[PDB]
Amino acid sequence: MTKKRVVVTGLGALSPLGNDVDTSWNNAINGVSGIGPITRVDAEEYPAKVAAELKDFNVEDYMDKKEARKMDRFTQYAVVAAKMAVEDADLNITDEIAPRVGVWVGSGIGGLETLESQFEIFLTKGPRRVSPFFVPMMIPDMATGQISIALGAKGVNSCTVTACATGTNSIGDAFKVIQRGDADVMVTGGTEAPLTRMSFAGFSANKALSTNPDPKTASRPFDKNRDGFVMGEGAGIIVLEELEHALARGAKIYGEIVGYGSTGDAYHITAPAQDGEGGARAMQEAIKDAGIAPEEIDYINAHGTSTYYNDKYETMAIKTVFGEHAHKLAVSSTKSMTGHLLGAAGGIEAIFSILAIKEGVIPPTINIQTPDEECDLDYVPDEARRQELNYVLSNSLGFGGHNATLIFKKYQS
Amino acid sequence: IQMTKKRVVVTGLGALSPLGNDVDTSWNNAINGVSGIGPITRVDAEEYPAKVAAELKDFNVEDYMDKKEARKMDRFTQYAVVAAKMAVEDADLNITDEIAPRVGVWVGSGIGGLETLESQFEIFLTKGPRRVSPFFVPMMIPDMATGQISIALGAKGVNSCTVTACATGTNSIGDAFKVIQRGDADVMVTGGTEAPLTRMSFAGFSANKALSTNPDPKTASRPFDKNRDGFVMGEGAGIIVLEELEHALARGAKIYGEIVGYGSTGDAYHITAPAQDGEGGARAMQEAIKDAGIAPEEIDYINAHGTSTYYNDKYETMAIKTVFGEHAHKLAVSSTKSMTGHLLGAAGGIEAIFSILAIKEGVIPPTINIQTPDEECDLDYVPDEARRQELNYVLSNSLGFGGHNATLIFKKYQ
Ligand SMILES: C/C=C/C/C=C/CCC(=O)[C@H]1O[C@H]1C(N)=O
Ligand SMILES: C/C=C/C/C=C/CCC(=O)[C@H]1O[C@H]1C(N)=O
Ligand SMILES: [K+]
Ligand SMILES: [K+]
Ligand SMILES: [K+]
Ligand SMILES: [K+]
Repeated sequence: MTKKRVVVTGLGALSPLGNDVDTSWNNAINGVSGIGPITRVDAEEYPAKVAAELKDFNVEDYMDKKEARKMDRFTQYAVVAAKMAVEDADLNITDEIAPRVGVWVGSGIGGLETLESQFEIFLTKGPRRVSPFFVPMMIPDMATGQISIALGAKGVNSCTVTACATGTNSIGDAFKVIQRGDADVMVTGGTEAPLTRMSFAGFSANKALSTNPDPKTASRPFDKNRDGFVMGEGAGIIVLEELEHALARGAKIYGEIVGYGSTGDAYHITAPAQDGEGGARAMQEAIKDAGIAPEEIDYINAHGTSTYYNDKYETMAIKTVFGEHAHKLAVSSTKSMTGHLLGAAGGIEAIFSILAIKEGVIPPTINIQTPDEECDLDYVPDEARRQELNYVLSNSLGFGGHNATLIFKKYQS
Repeated sequence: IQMTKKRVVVTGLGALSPLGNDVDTSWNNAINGVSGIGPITRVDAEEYPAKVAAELKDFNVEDYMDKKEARKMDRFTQYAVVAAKMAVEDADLNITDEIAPRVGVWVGSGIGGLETLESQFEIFLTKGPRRVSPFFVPMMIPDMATGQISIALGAKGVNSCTVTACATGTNSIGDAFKVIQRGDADVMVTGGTEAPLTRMSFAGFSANKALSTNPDPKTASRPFDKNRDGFVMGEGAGIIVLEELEHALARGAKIYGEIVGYGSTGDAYHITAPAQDGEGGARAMQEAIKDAGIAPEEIDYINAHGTSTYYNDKYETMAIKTVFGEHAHKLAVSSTKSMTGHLLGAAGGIEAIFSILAIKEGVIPPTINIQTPDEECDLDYVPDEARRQELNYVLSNSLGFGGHNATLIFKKYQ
């Protein structure tokens, strides 16, 4: 059998930059920051003072209150974003095509807020007052579960959990499902609602978070004075579709997914391998998968978390893979604006990568004020660039040494 | 534009289960109808309606690693690392700098480090966030089993963690199977791990009435029995080494069997309740049969999901009839959860191992504890006693919350 071509036919998102794709994207290409003071928890207890939160998100605008009450925020975001994506796709999921429409959405930690609140009930009211809905509300695969129920999607059904690589791995895995002919449509991406007491406690404890109290400068990928990531929340979901299936229904096509790379550092639980060698290998695997030369890559949407090690090592990995071309292509980290959505990062960044191609605009890295000699590539500082793009690469890396890369291409017949 | 299709064989097995702290012990107990269920000891069960569980017996992690290393791993990760090392040793696989990028790891867990989360959050509440460990986040996340296995083995290839509730172990193995099939790794260390015997897990599964409240360990787990009343929770890890065939042959590997089919569907029905008549499960079995390119009649033995809840065993029986027709009464079905309890995310891992060994050894493990026939569950559940038989194809089912259905098909290797 021949490999199927896989195109992107719908986009859905909730992010700190907007409660839909258009607003999120429009804010991104105008260098708008989604970072502000923490409100979701009490910032007094942590060295971190800022976060990238959804603004003005009222879940009841999208579903009944009683339905939302049986969903952790991570699931709420996923269901809202998935429905948005399917509506954008104008896909009618009938009984006839339901077994060929699947869902592959990941989350890095799933319903942590629900776990915390229920454990507190356990401690104060006793185990017999834990909710009958606790288990399904907490497990990370309930985003996929609830999405499939909301959509009537009966096909291949999964959830990848790979830390900060989650959103990228999930999309790549869905891509492979369609390539091998096991689904015609996959609703896929990542979702995360990690703004909780234990998440702030945990990422403070290992010094991962920026302790910069100024929301204007906290997230500054590649900057000499970067000091950690700024945590965000949301979901980025796309509809992937087999090409002939898309054409036959007159689907709109944003672009094509053509390459996916997955490697492991096998080095350390949290620290990236020296020189970003594992990330270099993942990019090389994605490039070989797409059947292109490295020079064909026009823009890299970096993982670019604003930690010391990540941005330095990702720069090294890019130089290793692209050689002289590393100084010719454009790189940017949109985490400068959205913050780090953890398991949802790969999802929103896939959306930005796809729209960069569709609209011919490279979103900038904001907040670079002090150049770092070790991070000397072209990070598209401050201002978006209008440019025709043919190929875009997006990286995600995670704890556990996960490296994941996707390559997107401008759709040509 | 060519779609690569490699053959994928099983070259190593490793396990910790309530039936033993290795594969040989677990397997020999299974074919002898031995129960791994007893009183709960891991937590104080006075405040839960459930009184029995399937725990590892005499598992001391310090027998496998230094205490200092164990203290940086949640039990779910301990089990995964120990089982994975056993699987790689069984495979006699030497991972070097040279083949490292072609060796990957795909181990799932349903919930990951829940005990760590409970203990660290109680510390947060009682002592404050400064007392939360720098190791809390990596210790808790489900993919740390894959991460720690990767680090221990030096495996640098395709790397992932599927989390699909009670389908987790089966999905993980199928996903690893597809990686090798499409040419993206030569070896995958894959399976499921779970350490769900915790205060919140017992509280949660009591609150939704999933657990059996039967206080008698002799009858608590009784899949397909008229008086079944919920599952008995267990723990452990089942890990296997999948390998591309020519690679396995080149290094002189021993081959237990071949993986040939994988089916994944969603009910799209309810967050916890299975779809009417197990229709989604039937579709997953049908997809796996199609993937394997065989007729339903070629299946000799089904290792059922068989959790001992009313609805699972009833609907799984219906699904089997739907898929196999008259052949449903000709093949053998059994649930080894009658002996192991329900290992949740690790269930598909240990059950994959039992399915593979059933083929290699030509022995079908029984369903124990069936005393009262249920008119609705009237298939051949291989009751009480193992059955010696030459098997060519075995199918293993898993189903989970979120409406996940996953099926694997294994084949005898020439
Ligand atoms: C509370 C956890 C939510 C999801 C967890 C993600 C793992 C942490 C990461 O991978 C982030 O450390 C950042 C990175 N390596 O990009
Ligand atoms: C609290 C621990 C969660 C880890 C595993 C969750 C799986 C939930 C399920 O799918 C189980 O209900 C059993 C089943 N459907 O077989
Ligand atoms: K920091
Ligand atoms: K990226
Ligand atoms: K029950
Ligand atoms: K099974």
